[PDB]
Amino acid sequence: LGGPSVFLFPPKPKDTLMISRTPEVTCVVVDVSHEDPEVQFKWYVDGVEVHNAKTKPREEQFNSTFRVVSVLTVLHQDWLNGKEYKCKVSNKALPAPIEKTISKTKGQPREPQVYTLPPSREEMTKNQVSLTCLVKGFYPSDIAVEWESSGQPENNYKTTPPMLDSDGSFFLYSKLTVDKSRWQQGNIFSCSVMHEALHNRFTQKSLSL
Amino acid sequence: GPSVFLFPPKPKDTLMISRTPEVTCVVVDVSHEDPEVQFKWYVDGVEVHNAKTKPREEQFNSTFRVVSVLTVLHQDWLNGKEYKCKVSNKALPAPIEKTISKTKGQPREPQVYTLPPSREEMTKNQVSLTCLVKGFYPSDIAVEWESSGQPENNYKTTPPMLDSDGSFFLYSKLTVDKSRWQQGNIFSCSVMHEALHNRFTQKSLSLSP
Ligand SMILES: *[C@@H]1O[C@H](CO)[C@@H](O[C@@H]2O[C@H](CO)[C@@H](O[C@@H]3O[C@H](CO)[C@@H](O)[C@H](O)[C@@H]3O)[C@H](O)[C@H]2NC(C)=O)[C@H](O)[C@H]1NC(C)=O
Ligand SMILES: *[C@@H]1O[C@H](CO)[C@@H](O[C@@H]2O[C@H](CO)[C@@H](O[C@@H]3O[C@H](CO)[C@@H](O)[C@H](O)[C@@H]3O)[C@H](O)[C@H]2NC(C)=O)[C@H](O)[C@H]1NC(C)=O
Repeated sequence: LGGPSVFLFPPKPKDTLMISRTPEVTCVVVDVSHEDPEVQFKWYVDGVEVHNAKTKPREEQFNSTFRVVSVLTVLHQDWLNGKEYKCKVSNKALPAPIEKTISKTKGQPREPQVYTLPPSREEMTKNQVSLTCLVKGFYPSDIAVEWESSGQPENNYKTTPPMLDSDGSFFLYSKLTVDKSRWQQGNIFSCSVMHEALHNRFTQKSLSL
Repeated sequence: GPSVFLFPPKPKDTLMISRTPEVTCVVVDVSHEDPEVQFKWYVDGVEVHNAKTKPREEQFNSTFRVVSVLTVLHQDWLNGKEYKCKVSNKALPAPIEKTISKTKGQPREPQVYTLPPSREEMTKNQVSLTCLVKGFYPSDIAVEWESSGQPENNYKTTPPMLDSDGSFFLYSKLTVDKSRWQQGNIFSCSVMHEALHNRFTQKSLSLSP
């Protein structure tokens, strides 16, 4: 019955911030038919057509439709400087082509402030205690947070999604749970944050009794 | 054709004596040709007849929204009774049925901890007071920061997040002028939840060497 639908995805945050990763924008076409699987993708960067996108392997979904996907590698600095990426999709089951445009969220970046907070004394009655990392004042909301100890990632932590604050920046908390004895024995735990507005896109704060 | 949504009561409505909780059966995209909607309601399988239909509302897109509300007893909802709405309309080939109840699972009492601002935050104009609320089930909860009985103007509370033990946690961040912390004013984090004694608890935070 219904024709295809198009969704355009930004790079993953870590891909935009890590030297070792390659960020890409992903143009996804769903509900493509078996009678007309062919999809034309045209790509534009700030309105200028580009030709280095690549089509991923066509994929039949469990519901017997085709998913057709084009990916365009982006330069780290291009994405972070706010370039606009446009995908134009044509298919014979569409009456007209579909255009979508994506870019990094607009707004002046702001550096996260990272504060480690020890467990409350009242939590010391429990088997495990909570080590809290408050990350606030950041913009845009794309960010990565990890808790580590002795250079290894901790097994049991959860990070809230960024939440808009009253000044137009974002904040989050990351809660690390550890056995009480590991806190009491004086081990050092570290909260690591990646964000475009940090120096070298990275900072780390440590916490210990 | 029309679509049917069934909403539970507001969390505060379920926990406050002074409030009346209700379940709301919402029918959208009702036509002008056949605005008539029949509602049947059932409580644990047993038809009831004390629901009320809200005033019909034409929406900005020129469709009708038709809503039936059924009042629920505080104890009935917390004891997990199940509420079914059956909807009939000429533009439906078959009636639509929807059931809703308190989320299944044994309740667990929130643990509430207040965490003072980091010393590293003391060069800022304003400091962050943190309320960690963890280990609670189900996720329905309300949180508020106060001082001298009056609610605070500038706090934000994260949505509940599922933790690794199947309970929820959240943080509530209160922002105050540094001078109000430095001068020893007392702030309080108040939490309402079904598994608290009297459905309420309060924890204070202040600078007090
Ligand atoms: C057949 O199966 C595929 C795979 O499950 C379905 O594809 C999915 O289609 C929905 C839209 O109908 C897409 O939802 C979109 O997701 C994005 C990302 O969260 C969101 O931004 C959009 O607002 C929207 O929710 C979903 O991405 C897509 N999943 C995949 C893997 O491509 C397809 O709809 C099914 N077709 C039929 C007729 O059932
Ligand atoms: C015409 O305007 C009305 C009112 O703006 C639109 O009603 C909305 O319809 C959508 C689904 O079509 C409803 O979304 C649902 O919301 C619930 C709770 O947020 C969610 O659980 C569901 O999965 C879904 O997202 C939405 O509740 C409803 N809004 C209101 C005020 O009733 C309607 O869609 C428009 N109809 C047409 C033909 O344009």
